[PDB]
Amino acid sequence: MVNVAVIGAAGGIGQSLSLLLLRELPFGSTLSLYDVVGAPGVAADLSHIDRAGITVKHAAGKLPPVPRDPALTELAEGVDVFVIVAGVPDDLFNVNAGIVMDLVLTCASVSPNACFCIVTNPVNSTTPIAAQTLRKIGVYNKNKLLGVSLLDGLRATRFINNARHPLVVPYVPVVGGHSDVTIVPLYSQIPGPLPDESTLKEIRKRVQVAGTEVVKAKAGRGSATLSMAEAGARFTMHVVKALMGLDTPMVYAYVDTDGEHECPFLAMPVVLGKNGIERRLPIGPITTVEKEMLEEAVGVVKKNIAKGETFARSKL
Amino acid sequence: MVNVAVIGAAGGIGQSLSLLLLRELPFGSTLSLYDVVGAPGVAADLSHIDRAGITVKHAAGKLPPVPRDPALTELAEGVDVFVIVAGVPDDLFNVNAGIVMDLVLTCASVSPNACFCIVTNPVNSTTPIAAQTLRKIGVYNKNKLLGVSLLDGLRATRFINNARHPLVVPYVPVVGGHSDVTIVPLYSQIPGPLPDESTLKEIRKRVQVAGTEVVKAKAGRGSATLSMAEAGARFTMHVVKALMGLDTPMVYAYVDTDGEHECPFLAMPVVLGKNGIERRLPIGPITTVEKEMLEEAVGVVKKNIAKGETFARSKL
Amino acid sequence: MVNVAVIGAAGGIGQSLSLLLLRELPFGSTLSLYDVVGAPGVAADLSHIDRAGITVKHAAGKLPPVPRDPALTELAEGVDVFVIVAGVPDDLFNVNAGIVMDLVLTCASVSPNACFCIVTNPVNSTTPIAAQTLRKIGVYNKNKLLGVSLLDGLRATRFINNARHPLVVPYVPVVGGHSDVTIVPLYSQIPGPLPDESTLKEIRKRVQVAGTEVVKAKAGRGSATLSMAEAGARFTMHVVKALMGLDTPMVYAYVDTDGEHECPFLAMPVVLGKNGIERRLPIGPITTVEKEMLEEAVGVVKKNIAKGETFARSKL
Amino acid sequence: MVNVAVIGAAGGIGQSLSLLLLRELPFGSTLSLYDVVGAPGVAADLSHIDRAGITVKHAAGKLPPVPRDPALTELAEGVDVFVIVAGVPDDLFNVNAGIVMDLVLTCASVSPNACFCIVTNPVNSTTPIAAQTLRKIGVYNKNKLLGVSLLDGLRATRFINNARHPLVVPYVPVVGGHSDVTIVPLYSQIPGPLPDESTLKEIRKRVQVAGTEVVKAKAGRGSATLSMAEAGARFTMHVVKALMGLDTPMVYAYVDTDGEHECPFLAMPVVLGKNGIERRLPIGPITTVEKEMLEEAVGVVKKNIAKGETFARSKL
Amino acid sequence: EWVREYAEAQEQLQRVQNETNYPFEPNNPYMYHDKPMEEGIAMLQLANMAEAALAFEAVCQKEPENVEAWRRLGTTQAENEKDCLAIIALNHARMLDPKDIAVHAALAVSHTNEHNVGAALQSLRSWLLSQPQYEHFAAPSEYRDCCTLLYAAVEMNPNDPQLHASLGVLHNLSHRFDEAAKNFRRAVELRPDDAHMWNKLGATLANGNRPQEALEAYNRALDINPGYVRVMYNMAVSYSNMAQYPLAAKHITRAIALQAGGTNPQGEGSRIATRGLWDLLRMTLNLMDRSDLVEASWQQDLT
Amino acid sequence: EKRKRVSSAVQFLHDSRVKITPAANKIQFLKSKGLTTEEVCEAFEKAGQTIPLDEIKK
Repeated sequence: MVNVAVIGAAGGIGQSLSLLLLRELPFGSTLSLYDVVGAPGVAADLSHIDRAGITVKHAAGKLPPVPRDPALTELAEGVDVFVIVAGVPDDLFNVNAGIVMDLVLTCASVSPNACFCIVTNPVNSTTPIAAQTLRKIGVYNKNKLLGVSLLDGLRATRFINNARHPLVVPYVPVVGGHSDVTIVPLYSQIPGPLPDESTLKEIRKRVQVAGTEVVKAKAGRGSATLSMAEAGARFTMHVVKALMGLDTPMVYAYVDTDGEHECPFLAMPVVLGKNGIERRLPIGPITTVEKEMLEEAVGVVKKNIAKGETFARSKL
Repeated sequence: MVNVAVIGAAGGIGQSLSLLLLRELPFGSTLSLYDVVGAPGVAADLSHIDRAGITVKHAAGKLPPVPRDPALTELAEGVDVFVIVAGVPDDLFNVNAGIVMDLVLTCASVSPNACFCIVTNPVNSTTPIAAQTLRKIGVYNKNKLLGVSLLDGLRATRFINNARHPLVVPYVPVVGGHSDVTIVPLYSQIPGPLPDESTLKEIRKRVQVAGTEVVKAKAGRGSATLSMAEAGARFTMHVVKALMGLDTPMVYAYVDTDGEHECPFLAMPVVLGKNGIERRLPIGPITTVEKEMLEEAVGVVKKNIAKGETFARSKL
Repeated sequence: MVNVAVIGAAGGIGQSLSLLLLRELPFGSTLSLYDVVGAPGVAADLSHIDRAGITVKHAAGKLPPVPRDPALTELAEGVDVFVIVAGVPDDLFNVNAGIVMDLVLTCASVSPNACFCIVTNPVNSTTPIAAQTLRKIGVYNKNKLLGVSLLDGLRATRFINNARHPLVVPYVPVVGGHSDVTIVPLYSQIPGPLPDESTLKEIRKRVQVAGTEVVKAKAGRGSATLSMAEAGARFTMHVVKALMGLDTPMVYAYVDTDGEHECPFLAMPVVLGKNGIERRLPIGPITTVEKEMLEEAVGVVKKNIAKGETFARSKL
Repeated sequence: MVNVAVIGAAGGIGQSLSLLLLRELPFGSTLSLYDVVGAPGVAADLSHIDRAGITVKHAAGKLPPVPRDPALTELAEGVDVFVIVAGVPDDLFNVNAGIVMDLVLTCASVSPNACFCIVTNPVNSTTPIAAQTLRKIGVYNKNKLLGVSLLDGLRATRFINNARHPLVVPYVPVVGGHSDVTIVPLYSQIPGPLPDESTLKEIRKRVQVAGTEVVKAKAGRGSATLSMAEAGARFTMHVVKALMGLDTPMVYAYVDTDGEHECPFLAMPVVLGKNGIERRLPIGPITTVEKEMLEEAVGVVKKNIAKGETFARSKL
Repeated sequence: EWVREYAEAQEQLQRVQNETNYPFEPNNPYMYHDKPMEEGIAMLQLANMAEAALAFEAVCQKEPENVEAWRRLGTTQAENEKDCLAIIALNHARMLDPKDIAVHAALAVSHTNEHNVGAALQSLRSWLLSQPQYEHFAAPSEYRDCCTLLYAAVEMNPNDPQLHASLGVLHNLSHRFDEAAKNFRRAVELRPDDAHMWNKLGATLANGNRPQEALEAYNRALDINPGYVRVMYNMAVSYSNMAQYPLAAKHITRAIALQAGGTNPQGEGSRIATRGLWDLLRMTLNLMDRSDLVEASWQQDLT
Repeated sequence: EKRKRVSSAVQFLHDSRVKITPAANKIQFLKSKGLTTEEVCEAFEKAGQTIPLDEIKK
């Protein structure tokens, strides 16, 4: 049996993520839900679906947030995977960093052997904060902390398939980070002939900036909610199936480089199974333009990591 | 290829329904989205998913609603299925009646050969109104108008499977209507032994009262929106597969009884095909207790039909 | 990890069964093959297919069979399910009864906690022989011996779906035995209106006689071989998924009635679980014609059981 | 709908191929079977399966072989795809060539627009023969004649996967011809780190001598038949799906190069669509070792084309 | 009444064609001479093969139910390249009376060129069982059931070569090419001076992939007598797979041109038989990058 | 003399009992009567059923 817990299940991302995760989880598994407001309502109506072999649990926190909430302490016993999607919709960084710290501290104090998947933004700065918190507790494991950066691959695949038609590829490698100039799509590594460099330039720029055109489409009133939910659900299913012994997939994730690279954290290919990360793989051959892009990407990612650790250090 | 249009795609149910429908539709289909507010952002969000072979279209209406909207007139050309899921979140009927009438009148004047699936809540009263609206134009086809009531069957299956575990059944037949006293599940028609009659009465009451269970948990702030999205998507996929010639499924829906019952509209089993409804089936043998409940259900649904047809005529 | 061994893999039925089983087995499972002649060739053939996560093993016996083959005592270690499908193409009974009991005696002395699925042709008489053999060594478990009867249900479903159209049903209950006059389909227990009794009893007769139809078509040069492979593969997959904890299916099989029927062995519905049979279900309501058929079937099933037990008692 | 015909369905490969095709074909399609001996028995056996929406048809050939058999002239009406798999169980070429000429002549005269898939060995020589036969009657279409070479791709993928485990790729490109020295696996075009050259060339050598490995294990009494059936069914499903508009896949097949390579026939990547081949793709970059291997292979492939296109029999 | 004799001659054509649908060719010049057989038997030796067939054909108008006429017609029409048009004549020769061993051998050969194994073995068996001294896995019956009675017919009467010819034909149809050659070799040892077996020796070597052997046999055959277009066709086939296409085409054309040397060359209906030979011209002449010539190959008038 | 042959040929060709048959048969018949190529032309011409001289000859 696997027990999967969604933290922040009543939000805009969380509702769709829970709905998608309920439909795909294997027979005999459990789903745990938590939030500070609205958890009972979402847990009531997901429990009316006729899917057999699945158990649904829930907990609710005190509406004015309380650090180390006992309700979350009781729900976190026996969990295998944690999905942290509790972000509030540098004030954003200040607000979200403390939430991530508190939630990881509460969850890792009762089930230290679980896997942590971090969806709340900005990933580049929040993954090092979770690492610092876990090291403070004394239960850090480099092979079980993951940052989810699969939406950029989805966008890159969509745009290149729209360009070359009919010629479909199932995925595109993406390396670097998960924000603007730090995203580097490697189109030279996909099968088949490619369009002119002048159009690949525009496609790459579109990939790096795609997050802003959805905000502009909504007239500044919101952001993407459905594509992030789908990316999170797919990555969670990869982790679950690998952990049950039913696969050994190869994925791209923002992880600890462990001396494989000069940058402490980077998005890179890995193969995981049965214990988390199994092997971390080299990036591979790249052209001159991609090398130039990756230089600047790494230069910025180092600063993001530094700021995250600077914030983390100040809290005892 | 098929073209499926979701009307009211930016609501609470519409967004989840569109998300599920994008992942399920066959290769080479089209998905159209319309709403008075928020459609462009929903369309932009969904267009970044890496699903190949599907095209996404959108149109936006006037912020203050305008009858016979010119944009909806242009989006309605070439559509094969209309999913009517617009509705304000007996004013709850008197407000939605005008919305349904206007939407159906606008859509049917452009493509009268499409199927119409009504998901707006007062199903027992809104399905007749659409029928009279289509009749006023001269394009009514009794085999191509369906009301969606699968959520009752989902709830009945879920509740029965929990009591007889590990004995599992895939579906439960439900007839009658779609509101409170008009819902009748037929547990005598499923295989395997059953619990005592004192437990079956409680289970039957739960199915009829389950709608108010979710509202109570939400403290009056809302209702069920993930379960309804699930039901609507699952029904629309049946319709699509039947139209394309890839199946002939047996379903329960709120349809027009073609002289086969004393009640003009009722929820009953049918078989779908390339032209809509291909055959209507009888309800079958039932117990004494189920017969005495069917009598009351029919009595109520007749009044509901009369109310629905009362001002569909002699107004607008 | 689950290990399933096919005994008699180089025969006409065994080869298609092994091919179908390789395609559907879960990730991370083993497939073991054994035969007196031709095992290494089939093992080499199947090893070249690109299925990932599957291991293939094989063993070969002496060209002139010998009791207690030392290769089968080696291949049999660590097996979870045995598929006994060996058997030469009343002398047929006299030879197959001697083959089956020796094969069972060799396998059960090494791994007594496995499941035994009997596919040898005269099931009604060979399933009791295995029970006596297991009793002699002293490791009989009545919840872990099954005789395969799915082919009758396949035929009964096919013929009725051909009669009624378009109106499809997924399965049909069949009870009694697995030979000619002992087959009893229960058409009164499926949904939907039925044809009139005159043609319904013709369909019932065809279901009982369908075995001799294929032999005539082959001009006496063989029998049905692909249909039995289909039935065996489907049943083995049910057993595997139930055993791994990924399901709890309901099936019809020739099993031991542990006191809830007068006949010691019969074909009846059951629920499968992690330890074999979890629950035994009653036959249920039936009409008068079906009652008359069942009453005649039972009398000859008991004589078949007595014949098999007399043979086993004489031999052991 | 589609109508698919298997020519030579009662052979060792043919009936396993038919069994696999029966359970994979889409709802609402026809399966046709032909052979000079044994077709009625195979057709009777397969029609007892409970597959809904599929109709099985057959024709029996003349017991003493006769050219332009009237039975095959009537079964060939309305067919969309022809799978030619008949063959003997330069002595082999001298007979398979004569079989293929007559089969294609009879089939192509009544349904000229069908697609032809050649499975009879040797494809290097029997594909040009079919091209010449179609040219003689004036109905040749270069976009609808395909030679099946998926088996060595399956072998290459299988052999590389269990050397790098855990590291799984779904496929491996193979170009050149379809026998021994003429097939070249391009391992430099798959993702991930790769073994050293001494190991990699041992792996490359094994792929092109794998046919002898199976026959040696069978003691010379037969060849591989299950792997060929698997490959043939998998290739046929791609063509069926592409014709209906439900996909547009990229595959490697032995086709006419249409002047894009100096060799008249070669194995190359192509994109399939609604009316045959839609796009022919270049081989792409390769290393020096692979370039030398391809230089060696093309010289033999040309000699095989010449042998195929100059076939003629001497009048005693 | 000048028309009176033309009328009856026209009737004789269709009155006999109905009972035997052999397409007797219109535009035949022997049909109004008095002794066509006597000159047809001479034309067969001194002059072109292709214009003795018309004389033997004209005999059948004046005289049905004459066995020699159909014997000769069916034999010579297959010494030319018209096999399909010879089978139906030998069948009528049999229908007249089944006892003639000179007809069964021509059936035994003419069916192997069309892969009619059943007819081939039927006629090959009856050939032997007609003589009064032979009294009483390809196929687990029907084949060795024949070869075993041939192996019962060689411990005696050891050296008549028309028997070794039957063994050669039997082994040819079962693809035993590497031992048919020696059977025909022994036959040729025992009677050297007829082309009709040199051709069959060469044809077996050609199929055994020894095309460098076959040409000598064909140059024996085309030296014992010219006009034997079968061996010219076989020479073209042998050159084709020796890759000498520029020479193969010029053997093909002197086959095709010689087959039709008569004044007022052709009528109708028989041309379907020649349409099998042009395809070997097209198949070679569609190598060597010859454009704008395969179109005429599709109709007539050579090169 | 020859005029008898030519006139007989004409009255032969101008008859429905004979028209429908192929010309190639009628030429071969007429040749036997002492009518040469030249005179066959004379006959086809006078009947109004012209054929080229070389096509008769060839």
